[PDB]
Amino acid sequence: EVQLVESGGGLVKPGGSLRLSCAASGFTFSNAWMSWVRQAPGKGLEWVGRIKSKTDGGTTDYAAPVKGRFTISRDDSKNTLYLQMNSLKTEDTAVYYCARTGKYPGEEYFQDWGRGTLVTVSSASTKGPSVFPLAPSSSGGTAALGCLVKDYFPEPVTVSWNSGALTSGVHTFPAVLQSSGLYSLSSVVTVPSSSLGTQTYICNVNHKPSNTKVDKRVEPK
Amino acid sequence: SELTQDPAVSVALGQTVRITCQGDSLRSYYASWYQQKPGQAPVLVIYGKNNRPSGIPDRFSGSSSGNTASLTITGAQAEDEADYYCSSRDKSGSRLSVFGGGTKLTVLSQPKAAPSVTLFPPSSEELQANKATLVCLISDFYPGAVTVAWKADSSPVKAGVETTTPSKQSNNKYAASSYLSLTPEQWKSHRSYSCQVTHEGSTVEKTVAPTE
Repeated sequence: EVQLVESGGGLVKPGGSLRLSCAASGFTFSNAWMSWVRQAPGKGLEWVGRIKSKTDGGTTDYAAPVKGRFTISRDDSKNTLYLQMNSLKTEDTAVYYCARTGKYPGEEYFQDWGRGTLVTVSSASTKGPSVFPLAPSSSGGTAALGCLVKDYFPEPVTVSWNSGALTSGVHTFPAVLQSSGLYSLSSVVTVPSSSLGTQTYICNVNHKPSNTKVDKRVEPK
Repeated sequence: SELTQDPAVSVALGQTVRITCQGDSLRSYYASWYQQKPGQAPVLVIYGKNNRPSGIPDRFSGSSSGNTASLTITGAQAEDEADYYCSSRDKSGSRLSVFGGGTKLTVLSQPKAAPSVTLFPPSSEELQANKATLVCLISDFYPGAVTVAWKADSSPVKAGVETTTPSKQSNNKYAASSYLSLTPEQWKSHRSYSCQVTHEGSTVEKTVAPTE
């Protein structure tokens, strides 16, 4: 019955600003301490900051990496918590969670969490991928080959092999957002070593945002 | 990271498992514990000491000793597979909060499987674009937890490293990727480069050289 719903996440450039909102119900909002917590894709939770209730002074505390750049505030008349994000950095890319915070010196704990809203920080605009082969050469009866898809924006890239005819042993990895604000990923397939002289292996890389399709035939060194 | 946790533990169905958090602030404060399943937000499991919120079953329990705090799950169930995080203050008297690095708890549902590792040197084509990426691809392992370490000339290197968190393959095992970005000059100046993958306490190494 406690409900917390974050909104406002989007793509923003370094140095820019973005305002997140957390709308709440099912608890007495005016008496709750409220925190923000963030999570970079595939990584751990990181506390951002917390605002106390009006009765307890309404004061804020912040984690070192965001102190002086983000502002937490609340509007009890709207049951809403805010995160004003200024002077954004690429390292701020993350899902941002709102959390009702219990207390009892004494530590704080995060009683209820919202769904989260995603903030992506990059200076990039649409950029097509560069595709490079990951060639096999001298694992027993099998060999791994693949394609490296470098420095594209925005997500997503999709990859198939032999126009979809090859699926067994294929894995396309999640993308990595680099400090440059561009994405890269790889796709690999494991095949019998004896097929490398019988079968052709082509990775088909699609980047719809840039209207690009790249076919790369991968051959042994 | 004032609070430290082991990256991964596994447990068989019905058995007991303990996840431990360590840090100086735990000498003063209890740790709270959070469960997070893939694609979901966290949920509070333990707060104070051994207070379980409504909806959290009794088989989750908290304890503490010295500068450590522990979450114990007795009679593990499949629904307990998740990442678990501890939280407390960063130090005594602080007004700030911090999280441990998280522990991936696997509830064993398939055989333990050692990773296959392939290390690709930079392609000649990428070097022509004035870039050099070593690509360490890791596949077919379970549980889905690994640590990746890079070496240059048999010594550690961890600048220019990016590693993806393991995710599921079509055959339901796990795969991960790790990249070491170099300049062409860095690549051709060293004798060897190695990708070391540790899984279930065992380590495998693959090595490449800018020659041959």
